[PDB]
Amino acid sequence: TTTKKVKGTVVLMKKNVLDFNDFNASFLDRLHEFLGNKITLRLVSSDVTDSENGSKGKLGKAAHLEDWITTITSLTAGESAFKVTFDYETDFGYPGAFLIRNSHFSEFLLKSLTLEDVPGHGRVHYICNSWIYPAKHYTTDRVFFSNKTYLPHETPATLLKYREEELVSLRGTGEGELKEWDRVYDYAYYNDLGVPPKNPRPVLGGTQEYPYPRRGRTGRKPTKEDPQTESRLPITSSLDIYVPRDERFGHLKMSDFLAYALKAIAQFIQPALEAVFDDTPKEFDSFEDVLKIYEEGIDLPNQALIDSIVKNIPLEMLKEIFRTDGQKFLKFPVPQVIKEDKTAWRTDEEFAREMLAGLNPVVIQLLKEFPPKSKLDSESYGNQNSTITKSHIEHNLDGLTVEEALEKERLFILDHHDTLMPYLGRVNTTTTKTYASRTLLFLKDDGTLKPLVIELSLPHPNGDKFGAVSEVYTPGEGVYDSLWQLAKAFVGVNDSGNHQLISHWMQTHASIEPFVIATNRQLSVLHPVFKLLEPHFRDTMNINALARQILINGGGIFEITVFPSKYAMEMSSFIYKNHWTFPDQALPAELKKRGMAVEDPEAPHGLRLRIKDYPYAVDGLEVWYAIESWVRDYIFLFYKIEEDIQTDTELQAWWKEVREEGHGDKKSEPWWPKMQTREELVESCTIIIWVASALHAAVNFGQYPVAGYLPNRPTISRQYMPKENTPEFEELEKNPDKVFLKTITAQLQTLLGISLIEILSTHSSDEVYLGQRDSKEWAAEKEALEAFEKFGEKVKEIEKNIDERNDDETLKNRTGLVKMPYTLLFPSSEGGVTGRGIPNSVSI
Repeated sequence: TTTKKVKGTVVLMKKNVLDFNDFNASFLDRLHEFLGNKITLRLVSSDVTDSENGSKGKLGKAAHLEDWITTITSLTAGESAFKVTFDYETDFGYPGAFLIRNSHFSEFLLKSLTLEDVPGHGRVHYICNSWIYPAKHYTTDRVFFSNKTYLPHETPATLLKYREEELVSLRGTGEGELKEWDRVYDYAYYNDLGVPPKNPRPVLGGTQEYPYPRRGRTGRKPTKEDPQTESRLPITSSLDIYVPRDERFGHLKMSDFLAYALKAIAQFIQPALEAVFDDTPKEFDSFEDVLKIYEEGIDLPNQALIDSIVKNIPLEMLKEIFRTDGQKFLKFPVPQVIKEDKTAWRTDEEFAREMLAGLNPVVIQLLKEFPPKSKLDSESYGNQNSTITKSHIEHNLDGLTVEEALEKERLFILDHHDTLMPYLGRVNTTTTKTYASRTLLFLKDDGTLKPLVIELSLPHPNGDKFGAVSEVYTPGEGVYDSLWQLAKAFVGVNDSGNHQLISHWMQTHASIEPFVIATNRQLSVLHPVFKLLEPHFRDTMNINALARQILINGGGIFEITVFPSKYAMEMSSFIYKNHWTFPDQALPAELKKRGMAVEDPEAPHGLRLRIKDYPYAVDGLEVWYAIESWVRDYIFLFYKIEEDIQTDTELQAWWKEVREEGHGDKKSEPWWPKMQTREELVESCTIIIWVASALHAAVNFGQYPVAGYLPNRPTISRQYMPKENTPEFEELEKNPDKVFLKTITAQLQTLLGISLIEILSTHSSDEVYLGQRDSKEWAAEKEALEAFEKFGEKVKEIEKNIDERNDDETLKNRTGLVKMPYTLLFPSSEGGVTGRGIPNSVSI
């Protein structure tokens, strides 16, 4: 065996680089430190076996990093590359894997390895994106595999054991408290949410009464009072809640710590706002007092208190939150809904449109009974069918009789009654006062909807058991017009509450997480199905741990700013239990579910829209089919016959734990796909990429554009509708615009909410969007890298059809009377709150 040398390249990001402090060229040096005996790497062999090691497969001799090399890249993103030379034998074979030991003081992030001129194989790339902690914190050396993509029965025999050990290692032991360096993926209920001494909450998951998807296990110690509940970190705690060390990264520039701006908001702005507005409340006497937050900001009673707030928050971030300029400390940008017409939102035309091209455009339904009936249990909830009468809308319909209209597929309903009512008696005791709403719309011949009637139901006053007492409002001349504007604000509260909790949180943030856990636990990094979904999981877990820490915990920011309050989280379980199923998250079936589309063969996809112009749908369906078309190309590169799926040890494992643990509170539902055949894999993977990419997008990055102006999309309502011959009714005639700002959200919670959905709408510099990947070599099968180039170019095409339909004045619903083109499904985007773009993942 004449040893022959092979030249290597290891890339790695130093820890300083990704820490909060701003990255400068300064951060590279002291590079020699990684150099020396300190960092060890050994190859492992696919072809030949080291008898001695195990039947694992042979280990080459150890290398070390020799000298650094500097690249145009080294400067940008601060990867620092090193040199390394491998004494490589001719009888070694392909180096499927490599082994690393870190003997340095601090952890570094190892992006990559490249071997050049390996004999007989040319170039081999290894993509590992792992924090490497000093060898002290591990019981055995980290191992990374080559980019080659393998099924469980095409994996080399000498790497099977390396493949199976990392898996066992990943799942962990299911016990103990997980640590900083622990890459352990596991399941736990949502019980870290509440503090029993102050603001306790029920556990979510494990019970028929509160089923809920699972979250990554932390294993913190249980409380002294309740052994159901985990102990929470203090708000005044610098450190943050566990996620696997490879689900958390830095960013180069502190601005891109959207994660910590929120920590900043909870920690610093909120306590201050509580102080300021505590000594003296103020109320928005009028709408231009509102428009004072986007013109001169709002003054704080003294610069002394902000010594604190500016002081603890990095400026670049502050700017992301707030505007420094002008004479006012609290200033925000002009939202898009309010950029070109300040008063186009009090119109029924925008109110109806937003249902289709809005922030929360997934709720509208097609109505097929009149007066509408409710699906609630007759015997426990009373008579809940609508109090609307044929008369109320009958005139409004352009001469059709209602039954003609229903027959004509032209009456549409936005139903918030059923979800809300059971909790309304409880919700209403809290700071909020509200109603459950049905809003009926009529589709005029030109493709727009007009609202007809709003019914506002309150639970029966003798208790839930006996019914609901409802009061219907409709468009009218005079003060009665003033009521109609309030009825539109109480549907806003119902809606934006359904948006945050169900649309954004339950559907995307909380329901995704069970998959990222199951994928890493049961699918090797080598797996083809792993490489397809792992871009759509990035950073999901890190930000969800945060929500638990500051957003959805008892006393959390969501509870403060959303109408359910204390009962807010608890409801999303009730909604999950009753209405969430996996196959319905598929865009076409969810459409067919609300009856917004049907199967028609001479239709572009076998799907026809009931409203031809529905932006969320017409852009989304292009996207949905684009992804399906790419999951399809890719699943049939590795699964050639259908029994390759039946016999994938891991896939079958991956899908069994998805159902009996991750969503195990719906474990016994019949609608779960079996996974025996390839199509079920093509159609279930495409669901997961859809929910993580465009579904989260179409509802996350519109928040500041449309709801950034509080009046357009109220969060909370403080009062019931004024009863007649009441002083307040007198007031409505005199200052109906105040009764608006009295009924809806108070200042304190508006400056929370704006600033909260501002950070949430921001796009990072970091962010990667749909059709892109972190590096262009993520697999060594070239037919997989053209299937994905063809996906990216079919995503560029969708970006052009979108931009031809906003310039197209034929479709009214798209621009609307605010002149705000529907860009919530424009794939590509650039940094900041840009009101467009589809990240790969649920990153915020």
